Amino acid sequence: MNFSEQQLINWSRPVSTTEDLKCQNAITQITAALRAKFGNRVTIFLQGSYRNNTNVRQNSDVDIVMRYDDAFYPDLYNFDELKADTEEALRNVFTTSVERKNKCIQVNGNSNRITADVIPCFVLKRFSTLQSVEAEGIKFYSDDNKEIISFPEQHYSNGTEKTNQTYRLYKRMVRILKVVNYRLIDDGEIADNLVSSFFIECLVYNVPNNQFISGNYTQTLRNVIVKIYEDMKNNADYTEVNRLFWLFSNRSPRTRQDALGFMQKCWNYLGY
Repeated sequence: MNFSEQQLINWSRPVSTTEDLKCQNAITQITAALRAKFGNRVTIFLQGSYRNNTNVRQNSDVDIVMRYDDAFYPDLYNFDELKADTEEALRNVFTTSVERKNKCIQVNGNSNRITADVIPCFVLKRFSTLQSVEAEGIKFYSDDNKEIISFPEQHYSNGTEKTNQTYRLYKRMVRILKVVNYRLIDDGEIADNLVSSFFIECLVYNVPNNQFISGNYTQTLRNVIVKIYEDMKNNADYTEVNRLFWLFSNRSPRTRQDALGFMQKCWNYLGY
Protein backbone atom coordinates (compact mmCIF):
# COMPACT_ATOMS: atom_id res chain seq x y z
CA MET A 1 0.00 0.00 0.00
CA ASN A 2 0.88 3.70 -0.06
CA PHE A 3 2.22 4.29 3.46
CA SER A 4 4.81 2.42 5.50
CA GLU A 5 4.32 0.88 8.92
CA GLN A 6 6.46 3.67 10.39
CA GLN A 7 4.31 6.33 8.74
CA LEU A 8 1.20 4.80 10.30
CA ILE A 9 2.93 4.73 13.68
CA ASN A 10 3.82 8.41 13.26
CA TRP A 11 0.21 9.27 12.40
CA SER A 12 -1.06 7.32 15.42
CA ARG A 13 0.58 9.58 18.03
CA PRO A 14 -1.27 12.32 19.89
CA VAL A 15 -0.12 15.78 18.82
CA SER A 16 -1.82 18.34 21.06
CA THR A 17 -2.34 17.18 24.64
CA THR A 18 -3.23 18.51 28.08
CA GLU A 19 0.50 18.51 28.93
CA ASP A 20 1.00 21.39 26.47
CA LEU A 21 1.83 24.70 28.15
CA LYS A 22 -0.57 26.61 25.90
CA CYS A 23 -3.40 24.21 26.81
CA GLN A 24 -2.67 24.54 30.53
CA ASN A 25 -2.62 28.33 30.15
CA ALA A 26 -5.99 28.37 28.38
CA ILE A 27 -7.63 26.20 31.05
CA THR A 28 -6.08 28.21 33.90
CA GLN A 29 -7.11 31.60 32.51
CA ILE A 30 -10.63 30.59 31.46
CA THR A 31 -11.28 28.81 34.75
CA ALA A 32 -10.37 31.95 36.68
CA ALA A 33 -12.71 34.07 34.55
CA LEU A 34 -15.61 31.66 35.05
CA ARG A 35 -15.02 31.19 38.79
CA ALA A 36 -15.06 34.96 39.28
CA LYS A 37 -18.74 34.90 38.32
CA PHE A 38 -20.00 31.42 39.23
CA GLY A 39 -17.82 30.34 42.15
CA ASN A 40 -18.47 26.76 43.21
CA ARG A 41 -21.88 26.61 41.50
CA VAL A 42 -20.24 25.02 38.43
CA THR A 43 -18.11 21.99 37.69
CA ILE A 44 -15.41 22.61 35.07
CA PHE A 45 -14.05 19.67 33.08
CA LEU A 46 -12.87 18.74 29.61
CA GLN A 47 -14.57 16.83 26.81
CA GLY A 48 -13.66 16.12 23.23
CA SER A 49 -10.25 15.40 21.84
CA TYR A 50 -8.13 16.75 24.69
CA ARG A 51 -10.15 14.68 27.17
CA ASN A 52 -10.05 11.50 25.08
CA ASN A 53 -6.46 12.17 23.90
CA THR A 54 -7.32 11.97 20.20
CA ASN A 55 -5.82 15.23 18.86
CA VAL A 56 -3.88 14.90 15.61
CA ARG A 57 -3.18 18.58 14.94
CA GLN A 58 -0.87 21.12 16.52
CA ASN A 59 -2.26 23.83 18.79
CA SER A 60 -5.78 22.41 18.65
CA ASP A 61 -8.79 24.06 20.28
CA VAL A 62 -9.86 22.64 23.68
CA ASP A 63 -13.45 21.94 24.75
CA ILE A 64 -13.98 23.27 28.29
CA VAL A 65 -17.32 22.25 29.79
CA MET A 66 -18.87 24.49 32.44
CA ARG A 67 -21.68 22.51 34.11
CA TYR A 68 -23.97 24.72 36.19
CA ASP A 69 -25.06 22.21 38.78
CA ASP A 70 -25.70 23.95 42.12
CA ALA A 71 -29.05 22.13 42.34
CA PHE A 72 -27.42 18.69 42.05
CA TYR A 73 -23.97 19.35 43.60
CA PRO A 74 -24.64 22.14 46.10
CA ASP A 75 -22.09 23.96 48.23
CA LEU A 76 -21.35 21.83 51.28
CA TYR A 77 -32.44 29.98 35.80
CA ASN A 78 -32.93 29.04 32.14
CA PHE A 79 -30.25 28.17 29.63
CA ASP A 80 -30.45 31.47 27.74
CA GLU A 81 -29.52 33.30 30.96
CA LEU A 82 -26.71 30.82 31.71
CA LYS A 83 -25.16 31.21 28.27
CA ALA A 84 -25.42 35.00 28.36
CA ASP A 85 -23.86 35.11 31.83
CA THR A 86 -21.05 32.81 30.65
CA GLU A 87 -20.37 35.06 27.65
CA GLU A 88 -20.28 38.09 29.97
CA ALA A 89 -17.88 36.44 32.43
CA LEU A 90 -15.51 35.61 29.57
CA ARG A 91 -15.82 38.99 27.83
CA ASN A 92 -14.99 40.82 31.08
CA VAL A 93 -11.56 39.14 30.96
CA PHE A 94 -10.82 38.29 27.31
CA THR A 95 -12.77 41.19 25.72
CA THR A 96 -12.45 41.10 21.93
CA SER A 97 -11.24 37.46 21.87
CA VAL A 98 -14.74 36.28 22.84
CA GLU A 99 -17.19 35.18 20.13
CA ARG A 100 -20.58 33.62 20.74
CA LYS A 101 -21.14 30.48 18.64
CA ASN A 102 -24.12 28.21 18.04
CA LYS A 103 -23.13 25.60 20.65
CA CYS A 104 -20.46 27.33 22.78
CA ILE A 105 -18.68 30.56 23.62
CA GLN A 106 -15.35 30.72 21.78
CA VAL A 107 -12.36 32.34 23.48
CA ASN A 108 -9.74 32.88 20.78
CA GLY A 109 -6.19 32.09 21.80
CA ASN A 110 -2.94 33.95 21.33
CA SER A 111 0.83 33.41 21.46
CA ASN A 112 0.60 31.84 24.93
CA ARG A 113 -2.73 29.98 24.96
CA ILE A 114 -4.80 27.80 22.67
CA THR A 115 -8.31 28.69 21.59
CA ALA A 116 -11.05 27.31 23.81
CA ASP A 117 -14.69 26.45 23.21
CA VAL A 118 -16.49 27.00 26.51
CA ILE A 119 -19.64 24.90 26.75
CA PRO A 120 -22.12 26.00 29.43
CA CYS A 121 -24.56 23.24 30.28
CA PHE A 122 -26.83 21.64 32.87
CA VAL A 123 -26.98 18.20 34.47
CA LEU A 124 -28.91 15.67 32.36
CA LYS A 125 -30.47 12.40 33.49
CA ARG A 126 -31.91 9.96 30.95
CA PHE A 127 -32.96 6.33 31.01
CA SER A 128 -30.89 4.04 28.82
CA THR A 129 -32.87 1.11 27.42
CA LEU A 130 -29.56 -0.43 26.29
CA GLN A 131 -28.38 -0.75 29.90
CA SER A 132 -31.80 -0.45 31.63
CA VAL A 133 -30.45 2.24 33.96
CA GLU A 134 -30.69 5.98 34.42
CA ALA A 135 -27.53 7.65 33.11
CA GLU A 136 -26.16 11.08 34.03
CA GLY A 137 -24.57 13.38 31.49
CA ILE A 138 -24.96 16.99 30.36
CA LYS A 139 -27.39 18.97 28.24
CA PHE A 140 -27.31 22.35 26.55
CA TYR A 141 -29.19 24.17 23.81
CA SER A 142 -27.84 25.50 20.54
CA ASP A 143 -28.75 28.96 19.32
CA ASP A 144 -30.76 27.26 16.53
CA ASN A 145 -32.80 25.57 19.31
CA LYS A 146 -31.46 22.02 19.36
CA GLU A 147 -31.25 20.11 22.63
CA ILE A 148 -27.71 18.73 22.70
CA ILE A 149 -27.04 15.81 25.07
CA SER A 150 -23.65 14.30 25.90
CA PHE A 151 -22.25 11.58 28.17
CA PRO A 152 -18.58 12.59 28.26
CA GLU A 153 -17.64 10.64 31.39
CA GLN A 154 -18.90 7.31 30.07
CA HIS A 155 -17.39 8.06 26.65
CA TYR A 156 -14.04 8.78 28.30
CA SER A 157 -14.03 5.72 30.57
CA ASN A 158 -15.21 3.21 27.96
CA GLY A 159 -12.77 4.46 25.35
CA THR A 160 -9.89 4.32 27.82
CA GLU A 161 -10.86 0.78 28.79
CA LYS A 162 -10.96 -0.34 25.16
CA THR A 163 -7.55 1.14 24.33
CA ASN A 164 -6.16 -0.52 27.45
CA GLN A 165 -7.47 -3.86 26.14
CA THR A 166 -6.25 -3.48 22.54
CA TYR A 167 -2.49 -2.93 23.01
CA ARG A 168 -3.27 0.82 22.94
CA LEU A 169 -4.32 0.45 19.31
CA TYR A 170 -7.96 1.57 19.65
CA LYS A 171 -7.09 5.25 20.02
CA ARG A 172 -4.06 4.93 17.74
CA MET A 173 -6.38 3.75 14.96
CA VAL A 174 -8.81 6.57 15.71
CA ARG A 175 -5.93 9.03 15.35
CA ILE A 176 -4.78 7.54 12.03
CA LEU A 177 -8.31 7.76 10.63
CA LYS A 178 -8.60 11.37 11.85
CA VAL A 179 -5.37 12.14 9.98
CA VAL A 180 -6.79 10.57 6.82
CA ASN A 181 -10.05 12.52 7.32
CA TYR A 182 -8.21 15.85 7.46
CA ARG A 183 -6.18 14.92 4.37
CA LEU A 184 -9.29 13.96 2.40
CA ILE A 185 -10.96 17.23 3.45
CA ASP A 186 -7.90 19.29 2.48
CA ASP A 187 -7.82 17.51 -0.89
CA GLY A 188 -11.50 18.24 -1.50
CA GLU A 189 -12.36 14.54 -1.63
CA ILE A 190 -15.01 14.62 1.13
CA ALA A 191 -17.03 17.33 2.85
CA ASP A 192 -15.62 18.71 6.08
CA ASN A 193 -18.67 17.34 7.95
CA LEU A 194 -19.01 13.87 6.39
CA VAL A 195 -17.68 12.47 9.66
CA SER A 196 -16.63 13.93 13.01
CA SER A 197 -14.07 12.89 15.62
CA PHE A 198 -16.94 11.57 17.74
CA PHE A 199 -18.30 9.54 14.81
CA ILE A 200 -14.88 8.03 14.03
CA GLU A 201 -14.33 7.21 17.71
CA CYS A 202 -17.68 5.40 17.86
CA LEU A 203 -17.10 3.48 14.61
CA VAL A 204 -13.71 2.13 15.71
CA TYR A 205 -15.08 1.40 19.19
CA ASN A 206 -17.45 -1.19 17.71
CA VAL A 207 -14.64 -3.15 16.04
CA PRO A 208 -14.08 -6.26 18.22
CA ASN A 209 -10.97 -6.26 20.38
CA ASN A 210 -9.60 -9.35 18.61
CA GLN A 211 -9.13 -7.32 15.40
CA PHE A 212 -6.36 -5.23 17.00
CA ILE A 213 -3.01 -6.95 16.42
CA SER A 214 -0.15 -6.15 18.76
CA GLY A 215 2.75 -4.58 16.89
CA ASN A 216 1.09 -4.63 13.45
CA TYR A 217 -0.36 -1.24 12.62
CA THR A 218 -0.76 -1.96 8.90
CA GLN A 219 -2.82 -5.11 9.41
CA THR A 220 -4.78 -3.68 12.35
CA LEU A 221 -5.81 -0.67 10.26
CA ARG A 222 -6.79 -2.99 7.40
CA ASN A 223 -8.90 -5.02 9.85
CA VAL A 224 -10.58 -1.89 11.24
CA ILE A 225 -11.51 -0.47 7.83
CA VAL A 226 -12.74 -3.81 6.46
CA LYS A 227 -14.81 -4.53 9.58
CA ILE A 228 -16.57 -1.14 9.67
CA TYR A 229 -17.14 -1.22 5.89
CA GLU A 230 -18.69 -4.68 6.00
CA ASP A 231 -20.71 -3.84 9.12
CA MET A 232 -22.22 -0.80 7.37
CA LYS A 233 -23.23 -2.87 4.35
CA ASN A 234 -24.75 -5.30 6.87
CA ASN A 235 -26.88 -2.76 8.76
CA ALA A 236 -24.99 -3.24 12.02
CA ASP A 237 -26.30 -1.94 15.35
CA TYR A 238 -23.34 0.04 16.66
CA THR A 239 -23.35 1.70 20.07
CA GLU A 240 -21.90 5.03 21.02
CA VAL A 241 -18.70 4.70 23.05
CA ASN A 242 -20.82 5.43 26.14
CA ARG A 243 -22.64 2.09 25.56
CA LEU A 244 -25.86 3.77 26.68
CA PHE A 245 -27.35 4.73 23.30
CA TRP A 246 -27.25 3.56 19.70
CA LEU A 247 -24.88 5.22 17.25
CA PHE A 248 -27.48 5.15 14.45
CA SER A 249 -30.39 6.32 16.59
CA ASN A 250 -33.27 8.29 15.15
CA ARG A 251 -31.96 11.31 17.09
CA SER A 252 -28.77 11.37 14.98
CA PRO A 253 -28.62 12.56 11.35
CA ARG A 254 -25.37 10.68 10.54
CA THR A 255 -25.97 7.42 8.72
CA ARG A 256 -24.33 4.09 8.01
CA GLN A 257 -23.92 5.32 4.43
CA ASP A 258 -21.76 8.19 5.69
CA ALA A 259 -19.54 5.66 7.45
CA LEU A 260 -19.47 3.33 4.42
CA GLY A 261 -18.44 6.14 2.10
CA PHE A 262 -15.77 7.36 4.51
CA MET A 263 -14.29 3.87 4.87
CA GLN A 264 -14.12 3.58 1.09
CA LYS A 265 -12.30 6.90 0.73
CA CYS A 266 -9.86 5.84 3.48
CA TRP A 267 -9.23 2.48 1.80
CA ASN A 268 -8.52 4.19 -1.51
CA TYR A 269 -6.31 6.91 -0.01
CA LEU A 270 -4.23 4.39 1.96
CA GLY A 271 -3.85 2.08 -1.04
CA TYR A 272 -4.78 -1.26 0.49
